[PDB]
Amino acid sequence: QVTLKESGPGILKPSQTLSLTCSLSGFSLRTSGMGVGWIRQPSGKGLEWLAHIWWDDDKNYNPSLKSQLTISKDTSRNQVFLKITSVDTADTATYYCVRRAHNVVLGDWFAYWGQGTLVTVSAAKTTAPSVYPLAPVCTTGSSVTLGCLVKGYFPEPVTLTWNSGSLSSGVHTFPAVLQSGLYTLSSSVTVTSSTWPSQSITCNVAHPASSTKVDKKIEPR
Amino acid sequence: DVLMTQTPLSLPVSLGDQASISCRSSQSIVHSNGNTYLEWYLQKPGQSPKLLIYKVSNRFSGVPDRFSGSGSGTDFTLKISRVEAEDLGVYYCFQGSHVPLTFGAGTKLELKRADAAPTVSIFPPSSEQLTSGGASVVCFLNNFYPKDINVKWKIDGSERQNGVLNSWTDQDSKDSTYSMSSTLTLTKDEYERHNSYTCEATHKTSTSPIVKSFNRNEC
Repeated sequence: QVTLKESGPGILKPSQTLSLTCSLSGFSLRTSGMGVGWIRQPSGKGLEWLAHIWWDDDKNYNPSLKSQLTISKDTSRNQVFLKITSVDTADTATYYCVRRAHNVVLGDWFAYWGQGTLVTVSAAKTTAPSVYPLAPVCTTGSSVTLGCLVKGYFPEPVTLTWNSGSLSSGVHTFPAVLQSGLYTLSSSVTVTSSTWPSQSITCNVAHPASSTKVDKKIEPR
Repeated sequence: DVLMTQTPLSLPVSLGDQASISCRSSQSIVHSNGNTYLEWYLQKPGQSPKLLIYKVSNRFSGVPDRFSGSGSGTDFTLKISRVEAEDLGVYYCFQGSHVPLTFGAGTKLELKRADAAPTVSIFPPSSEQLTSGGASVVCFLNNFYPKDINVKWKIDGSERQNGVLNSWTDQDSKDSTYSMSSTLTLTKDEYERHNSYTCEATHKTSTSPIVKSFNRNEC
């Protein structure tokens, strides 16, 4: 089989120099008409082409970022590299190593994509979240919605459950967003109005990287 | 740059229907060597994109014949004869002719369902957050369809546009609705200075907005 495998640092700070590696197997950087490129994707955003390199050391670059971009290869190890200098939060993305050949026979098309390596550019230190309960406002209806707010954490992820996971339906846990610097996430749980405040409810928020585990009981006002 | 405009950016289908996706380029994507390097990619959630079609209409090995690509010059179309459940995801067109190589923004192949109005819930700052010196007001807008929604925050009857963070869920796989969280984050000082807090949502399912409010002082 032909496999491409991307390795990166996971996390670097702005201004720093990103170094990606693509380790190739099941074909060589050595045939005439052979190439490997880099395409990237921020989360919930599109694909951007970055650079491409050929068997004959010819290189193509995205003009937007030519001053920050250097692409190279090592035909012996079958590897290709990408270096991106003076990175910033905008360069937060998944980076894919893709194969593309100049010739029809070998592959004039991105047929083979690796799984991608996530690269997070952040100045942030490890930071524990604050876990706020969200009680309904001061009734008269069938459903009541409770919420939980997890604010100011780094890195990802937090996990969130309601009553240790024992309450699993009517839940909505939203993707993390950036404020700073730092992540915020929120979750809502909708239960039948007879349930709460009679039967208690608690969001259970873990943030592994700070060793944080917070159980926050939704108290009625 | 060659701009790659996909139409639509959201394609609601029912399984079994015919789906067509338009890609139009701002320049001819014919290379000097005679070939038109127009490609189509499908990205399923949490996977890497896959090649479906190369040079306008060539299906890549193992892509089934329900997919076809057509067109010429600047105007291109991907067509799905009968849409399967496995075909949902984001479809990109791509021109490999001119530097920089460019993708379209992507077209999300999503499920049709009946319209569903949002359940709006608004939540004041916790005491816990306030003892810290910040103040976040939260609005959940859950289980609505279609995805198009306009949410504004109002403080004492007037619109607020700075400090608002938004997060959307993908289409639910069990009921096909969408959901959204909106957080107005203020300083506690600011929160104690104002009284009336409103989150309002205008959704096609009603002529008038869904309004959810609270007054700080009554909490």
